[PDB]
Amino acid sequence: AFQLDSRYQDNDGDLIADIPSDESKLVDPSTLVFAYTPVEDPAVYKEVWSEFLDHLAETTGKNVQFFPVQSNAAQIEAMRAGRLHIAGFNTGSNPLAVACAGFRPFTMMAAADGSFGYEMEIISYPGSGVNDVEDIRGGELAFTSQTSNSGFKAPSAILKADYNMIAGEDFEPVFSGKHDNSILGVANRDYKAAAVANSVLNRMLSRDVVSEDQIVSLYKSQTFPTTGYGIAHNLTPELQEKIQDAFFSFNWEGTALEEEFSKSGEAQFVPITFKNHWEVIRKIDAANGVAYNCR
Ligand SMILES: O=P(O)(O)OC[C@@H](O)CO
Repeated sequence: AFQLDSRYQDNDGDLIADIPSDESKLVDPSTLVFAYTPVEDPAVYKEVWSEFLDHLAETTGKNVQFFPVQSNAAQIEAMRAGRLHIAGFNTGSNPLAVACAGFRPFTMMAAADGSFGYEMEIISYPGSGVNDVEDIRGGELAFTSQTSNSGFKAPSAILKADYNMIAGEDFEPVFSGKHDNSILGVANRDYKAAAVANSVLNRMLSRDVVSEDQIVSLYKSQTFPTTGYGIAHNLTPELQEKIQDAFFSFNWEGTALEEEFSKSGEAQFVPITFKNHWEVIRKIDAANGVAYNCR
């Protein structure tokens, strides 16, 4: 029963907003605005995407601008409002971005053999006194933001279903804003427990943002699709095809993109469909009562 906002049409039944055929509704911007997902300080990813965005500019013939958005809500609103044209949305926000911002997802990173994904992990710091999930009872649990799968919705569902633990009764929730804030907060002993994306954790460890001896894992979830990449529904069809081509034609070898994302096992972009690959996420959304009320 997934529903797009009534400002979009879904004539072909693939659950994503159709490209308009009224030419007055299409946009052909002279500057394409791109945003990666704020799982971490976007300053970390500015140079990571730089060469990729140069290739995108050459492929599309447009100027390209990196938008260092700081929260999921701001990123969703920017695409809904027409200011953001191409984005990677965090896994947990793809259904909301599809429904309320007209996001058309088409690709996801994968390993060289086509395997993909990340898991939620619940982490503490060594010596915290929190040595398994059950030890969280009566204490605080750090979440990232309410649109996060691994940072809020998946751990809330797992704790309620498998550990008989609900926020406000069995633990007190706190919100850090970002995976990196949660991971840093655990490493610095601000948080005794946090639910985080282990892909982000591994790249932060590789970049020496935190050290291995500062973090202990207490739980690892099932595997989820990673960040979904896509386009605002109302760019001209010709431009959308060129953007997709730019994603698949970019040569990763020797680039800052490969240097970063090889640290969570990625090597390429592969096609996905929202209907298939995000089914597990829509179910976790429904288990948390998510409505997709765009307001
Ligand atoms: O914050 P979540 O929703 O778990 O998304 C992280 C995911 O985008 C990592 O690839």
